[PDB]
Amino acid sequence: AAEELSRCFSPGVIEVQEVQGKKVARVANPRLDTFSREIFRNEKLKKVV
Amino acid sequence: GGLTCASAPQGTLRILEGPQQSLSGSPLQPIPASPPPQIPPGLRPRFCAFG
Repeated sequence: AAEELSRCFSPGVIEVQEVQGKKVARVANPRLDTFSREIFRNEKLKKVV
Repeated sequence: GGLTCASAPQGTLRILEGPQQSLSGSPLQPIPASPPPQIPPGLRPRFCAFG
């Protein structure tokens, strides 16, 4: 779900690191974001961000 | 020695020339249906924010 999150934003904004075997999404650079509000179409991650 | 009326004909034949029907195949169109408009592959964003 970290990758689906990283695709609902301008691509540089959510940098998906690999802290453990699992993948964590982190907000690397908020400034690159264009307001496209494409998370709000996800219906499961509009509650997370 | 003249011409006289003879016996009435017993039947009539009417001839016409006719060809026949082929199988129904119903080949509607070369490239058929209304083919849908669609996505160019990959595309990519052609615009970025400032900063």
